[PDB]
Amino acid sequence: TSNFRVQPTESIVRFPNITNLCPFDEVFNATRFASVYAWNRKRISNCVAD
Amino acid sequence: QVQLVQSGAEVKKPGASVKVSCKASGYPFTSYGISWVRQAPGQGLEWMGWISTYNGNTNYAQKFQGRVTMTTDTSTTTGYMELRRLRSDDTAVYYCARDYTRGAWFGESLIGGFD
Repeated sequence: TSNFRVQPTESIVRFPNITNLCPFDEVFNATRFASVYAWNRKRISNCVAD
Repeated sequence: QVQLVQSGAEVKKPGASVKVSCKASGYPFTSYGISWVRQAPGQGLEWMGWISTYNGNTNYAQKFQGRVTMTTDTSTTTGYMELRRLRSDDTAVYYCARDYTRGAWFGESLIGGFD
């Protein structure tokens, strides 16, 4: 007559971790900020953009 | 919960070197650097070392400019420290801390302290 099958109940997601976060705190929480004419430019790569 | 574990007491004699390790857990190891302070028995605190846990850059004071060396391992998130040329004035207690005064990536000074 037909085919029988069961269906999922819940759902799960797994991802590795949140490690070596990008240095956003260093840029935002710098003690002394430069002037507008001499704005400090930094390059951020190879990390997690939280 | 941020937890820091230090090694045991050392009974090293003058003319030898001391190796001490600090272990950190419960927080992002790379996000912050590692600082180490000291206190003589009966005196105030005395900073000795700082190191960024990202690029391996290290900072020392003038008193311990050429007396200590340090290494860090990100595989287990541990800090190994070698103190050389012991003297009779080196009996004290050393403490591990999470530095929030200097940046881990670029070394930019931050607003904070050992939390």
